[PDB]
Amino acid sequence: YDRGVNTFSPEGRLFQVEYAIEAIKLGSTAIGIQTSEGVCLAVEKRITSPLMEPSSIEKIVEIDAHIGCAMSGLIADAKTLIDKARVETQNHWFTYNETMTVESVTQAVSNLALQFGEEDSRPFGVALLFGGVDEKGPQLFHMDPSGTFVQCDARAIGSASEGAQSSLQEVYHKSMTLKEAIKSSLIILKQVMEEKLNATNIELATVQPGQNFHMFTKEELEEVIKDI
Amino acid sequence: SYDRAITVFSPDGHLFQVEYAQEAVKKGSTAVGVRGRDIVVLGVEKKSVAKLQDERTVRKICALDDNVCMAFAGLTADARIVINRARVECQSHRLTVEDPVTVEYITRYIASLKQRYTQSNGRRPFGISALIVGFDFDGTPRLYQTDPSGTYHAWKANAIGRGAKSVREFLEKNYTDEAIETDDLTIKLVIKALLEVVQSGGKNIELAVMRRDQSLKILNPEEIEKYVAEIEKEKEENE
Amino acid sequence: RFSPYVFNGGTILAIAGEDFAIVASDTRLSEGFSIHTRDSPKCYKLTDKTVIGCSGFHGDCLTLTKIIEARLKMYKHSNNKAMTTGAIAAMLSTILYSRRFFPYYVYNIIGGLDEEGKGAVYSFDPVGSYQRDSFKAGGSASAMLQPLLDNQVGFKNMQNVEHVPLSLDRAMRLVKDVFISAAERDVYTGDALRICIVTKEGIREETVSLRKD
Amino acid sequence: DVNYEELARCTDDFNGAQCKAVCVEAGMIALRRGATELTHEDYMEGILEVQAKKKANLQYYA
Amino acid sequence: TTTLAFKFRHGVIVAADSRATAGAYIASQTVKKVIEINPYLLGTMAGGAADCSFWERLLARQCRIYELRNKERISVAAASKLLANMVYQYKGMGLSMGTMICGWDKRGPGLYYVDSEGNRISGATFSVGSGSVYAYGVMDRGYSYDLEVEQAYDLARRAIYQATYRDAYSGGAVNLYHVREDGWIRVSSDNVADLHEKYSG
Amino acid sequence: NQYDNDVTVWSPQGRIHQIEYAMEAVKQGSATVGLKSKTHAVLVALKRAQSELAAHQKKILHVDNHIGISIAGLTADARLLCNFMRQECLDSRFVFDRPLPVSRLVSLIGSKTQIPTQRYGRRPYGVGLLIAGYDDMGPHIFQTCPSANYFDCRAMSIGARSQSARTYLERHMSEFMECNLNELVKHGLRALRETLPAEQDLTTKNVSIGIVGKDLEFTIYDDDDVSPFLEGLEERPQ
Amino acid sequence: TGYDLSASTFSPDGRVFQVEYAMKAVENSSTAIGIRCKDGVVFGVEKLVLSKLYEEGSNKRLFNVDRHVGMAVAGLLADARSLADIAREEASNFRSNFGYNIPLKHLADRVAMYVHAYTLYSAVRPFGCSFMLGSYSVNDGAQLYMIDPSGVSYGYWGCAIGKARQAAKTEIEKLQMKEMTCRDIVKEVAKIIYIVHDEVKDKAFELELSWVGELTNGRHEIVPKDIREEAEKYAKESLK
Repeated sequence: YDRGVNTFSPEGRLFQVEYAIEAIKLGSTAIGIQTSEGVCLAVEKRITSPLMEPSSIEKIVEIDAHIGCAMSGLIADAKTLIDKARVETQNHWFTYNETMTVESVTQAVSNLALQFGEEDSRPFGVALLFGGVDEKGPQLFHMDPSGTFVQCDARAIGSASEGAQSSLQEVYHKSMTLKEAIKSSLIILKQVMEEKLNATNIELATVQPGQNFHMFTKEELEEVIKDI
Repeated sequence: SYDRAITVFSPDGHLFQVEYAQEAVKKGSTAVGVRGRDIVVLGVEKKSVAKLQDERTVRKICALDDNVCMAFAGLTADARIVINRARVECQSHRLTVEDPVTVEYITRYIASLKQRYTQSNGRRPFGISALIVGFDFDGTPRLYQTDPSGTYHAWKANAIGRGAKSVREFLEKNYTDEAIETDDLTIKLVIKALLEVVQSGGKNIELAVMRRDQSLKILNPEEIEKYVAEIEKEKEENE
Repeated sequence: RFSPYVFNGGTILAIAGEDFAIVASDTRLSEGFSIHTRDSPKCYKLTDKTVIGCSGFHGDCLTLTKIIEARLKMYKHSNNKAMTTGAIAAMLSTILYSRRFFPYYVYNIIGGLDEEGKGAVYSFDPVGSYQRDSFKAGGSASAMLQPLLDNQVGFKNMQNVEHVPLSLDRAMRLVKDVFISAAERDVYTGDALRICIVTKEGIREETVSLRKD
Repeated sequence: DVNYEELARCTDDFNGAQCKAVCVEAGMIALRRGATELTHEDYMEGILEVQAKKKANLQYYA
Repeated sequence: TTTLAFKFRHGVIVAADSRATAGAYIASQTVKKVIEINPYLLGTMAGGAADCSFWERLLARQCRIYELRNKERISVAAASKLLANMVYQYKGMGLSMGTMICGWDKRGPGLYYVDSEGNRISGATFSVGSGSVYAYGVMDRGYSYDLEVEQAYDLARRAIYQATYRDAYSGGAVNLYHVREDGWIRVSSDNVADLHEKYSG
Repeated sequence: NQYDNDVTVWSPQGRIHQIEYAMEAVKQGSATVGLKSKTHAVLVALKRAQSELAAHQKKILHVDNHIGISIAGLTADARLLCNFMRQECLDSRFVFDRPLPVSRLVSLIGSKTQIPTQRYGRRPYGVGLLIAGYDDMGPHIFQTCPSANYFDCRAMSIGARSQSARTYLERHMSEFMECNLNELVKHGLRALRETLPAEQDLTTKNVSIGIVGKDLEFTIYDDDDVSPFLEGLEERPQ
Repeated sequence: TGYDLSASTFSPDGRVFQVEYAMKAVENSSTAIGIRCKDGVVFGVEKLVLSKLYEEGSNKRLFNVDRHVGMAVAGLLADARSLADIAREEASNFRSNFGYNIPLKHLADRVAMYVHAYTLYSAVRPFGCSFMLGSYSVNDGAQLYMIDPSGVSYGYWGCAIGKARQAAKTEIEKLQMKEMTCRDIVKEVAKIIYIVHDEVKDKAFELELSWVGELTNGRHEIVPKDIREEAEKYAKESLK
């Protein structure tokens, strides 16, 4: 019964949004943690074969100078939201001569998280993680296909979400520092990955008021893993 | 006009037409390709030629600029529009910023186009995978493949089409850094990799190279027979 | 024919202090040689800490004032905080340039405090260029004000003149003296003088009458 | 003290036989509580205890 | 209104005055004409003010998004080409825009000149404005490719001094910048009334 | 169930099912209670965060200098009718140079949400508005529905198990008229403490309270200006 | 199966089921009647109060389209407000264009062609609303028109729309249209609006009355229900 793509459920909810949520579950995992000093962030590239070059894969693209990002699920759906969210930040800066706050970015995306239909096709299949430092401090955010945008202090996504959250409330408190959190992520990653953790599997991303920028180079990660 | 969402989410999370329409990739001609440190080499196989008829119109390695080579699998009909749109795109880039087209830019063009060609109303998604190889400005060679999802993805070597697991499993026994220390080892490496591919009788193997400053050279069936000669003589030396 | 511009007049004055900013404007709205009214203040409260003045053609002052006071509340509804004084300058540059090929006939002056407790007076032109200045004066009596504020605040062309910064009491007798002595020779500078003081503690307003002709 | 409006107001699709089983599991925890008598806080728990469905999770909202 | 730009062995020097009139009356003495676009580009102002501010600002938009896409800072000729494609569509509506584009590139030093009519020419030396013809004269006598840093500062300040002397539409400060490989750097801002004591003897 | 397909198809019983399923999307949202006096209007919501570490998703959002709305159900459509709400406020604020009365605002919500309930391929809006403001004749508490039928009440509540809030309110509707703010608010969120199970708080970190008055602009309080209101309540009974 | 779903398909016995389903969707709504006298049109709508639900004067099914024309809607309510806005706009077009006040005949045509115009496509659904139209002009007289969801518009002396429909139009033939003044006809409506819909189904109710004619001098307005309060003074004395 291929019905009427914008139709509610008997529960009810949007059928196709509820189907879209299950598309996050087969995507790769990620870890965000809000620090009082900044925002650290983690992901796994999921190398498929030694054929592939490992460093061309992007899971973190950096939206402005001061607003990081993390994508998930289908990447080619995510790239459109990345490129247009950058345009919305620049339009904010060229009407206003100030940095667009980290909050209003996700309103400016989630107002078109739901545009599917026939007149006026399918909803997006991505679950983004926005970081960044505005004047309100280091903020860590999270948006879904439904557009239901909420602040999350330390959010996991994807396939590992249940065990990563469930294991992650045990090891988190209010006064986390940065280099504590950075090695506090890779423990969870080496628990949840299937390939051996090394210099080609994961990538970190940090953004701070006083440690910037401050992006993500190699051979930092070599020192990061060897501290285990 | 034509308002109907063709491609919708299945309840187990998949898109169908994206993750189903790769079967048209699975039932087309094969194409492999490696990159040398100096000269790249890509080639189509399983040509299934009529062997008494014309051959330049079934040529499925082409160019966008001289900087960029093509290779693809799947049904060629949908690939033609992707090629021509890619060419019209890569010419206006010359009209803008005066360096020639970097290969990563044009792969983001085919990938972004093919994504919004899945996303829109009333449009069947493309059923092609394709390769885009070109030694860029500042002399650095690299390659990318496409996807009907639209996920450009940089490999060191290729296997797309029929039996991509076979050749892609084979090139792990290739990737010793001796191969390729010589360009003749790269070309005979590709053809010797296409030995495990379909029939390999010296007819359906069409290979083309690019020597990092030259326009792409479609090689005649002249040294393909000599590379089969040194490959078969090398297998005579293998025992 | 129907010539869609008419000159009204009025003269806007702004002086940026150390922690304050004084915006002042005359009130005589006049077309041609007649007098339409003797009370029509130009100084407009935008936020708590930013006061705009608008002279020139009057209908574009009303229209521009209402568009600005709309987009302020749109910014407040979007981003949970008021517009900074630096942001209003850029937005007004885009608005004043948005009608470039059928232009406004309006001289704009924005005064108000910045983030750090300092006087930030921005000025404009009808095409929409802008700059930060310590003191400006638009309208029909710019050439009757600007060298005098240069002689009092700017300290140009004076030798052996020690430099005191502008105090709060000194700027008031400056504004009163320039509107009296400027109002003596000008015709478009009129009876009531609105004075708005922008402090860190809110908005103070004071109105002093002048000669009645 | 039992409202009997509590259920009656919150009864939706509840069959007359389900109400027979509402007092059962309410009395079943009253059993394993070692309680002498049944109370509404024990009653009203049995409302959502028998129906509906779940467990699933309580989150996003809490 | 006089800007001037010339490239030598060490990057590109840009200098301009600050006076911007309105008819015979002078609006202000402190208009900062050389508009900062990026940390590695510099644009100037000529003729109209709001046109150069607006269209160079809108150039900075596409340059920043270009950097956010291709992970590379944009070349100078690309910025000039995008600016000319933006200006050209309004030909016949009356834009007065005499900007210049300066910056460092992979090919080294760089300079281009963009008119509102649609001119786009590279070059060694330029001067744009009303007092520009007063600046080519003294600028072409002391110029070669091989100059020192203080020598180029003294030339590029002297030429603005003759421009603000002889022309009436030029005056105010002398805003002097310096473009290098690692991004531009401000040099100084000397007032003309102080410079007359210096070069008068 | 083949006539459960679209919004176009009438039932053979006379009840268009997509509206009923959208009412089910109204009931799945959290509880919120709006109730007025003769001199003020107070609407109180209850947030429901996802996990422990994620902050609670807010409900009450500021709209105009006197108009404020609660929400339950979907969020993106709440931003959609939110942006339409702002735009139709400052349209007449731009033209007539007076604020809009509420009772002619809500007809734009009914005529706005009407057309996506009739034409083909348009869903209704999962929406839970509790509108509150001043016109010149005092306060008003409205509610909406995805069927676009707006009710002028004196007190309502929508959301999960909100019927218990109603059966609280009916035995105090004779006393919800004269009283001023400080007991009116706690008279508000007593209904919220009946919307919960009786074994967990009633915390400070979740409840949000919005008030609109004559000498009091529309204001949202969040846990900390709320902390002076939650002090001094009665214990839940045994 | 398959013949009831879309609106644009005839059924093999020869009628349209979506229209027939639209007719009995109004059948579930409450009773609202109307009647005209020799110089005016009297409306009456019985309204439902269970316990608390709404403040007095919420969602009044009596509307006011023009200066001299009003609605009395019953059925689903939202589409009735949509027809109120459209008929409002049509009176605005006639008022703006031709200079004089809209007759009730043109208004019945221009609304009824829209209600018909949503029964020809599967783009939309047929409406689920039915409404009265009362009016008075000295060169016109009092007319009372009746529009169903199918699109049929014609003329009554008196009508009734609701659940209790036949029982609430049984008694209207007892009354006399020709002689009576409408000031009697107000309580002559309220007696059977109090009589019909007996209180075992719903415990309580509340009455609206709207009255246009010669006494109101062309303007249509609600009568002040407190003023003269003639309804329940007769209605409590009408049980025996």
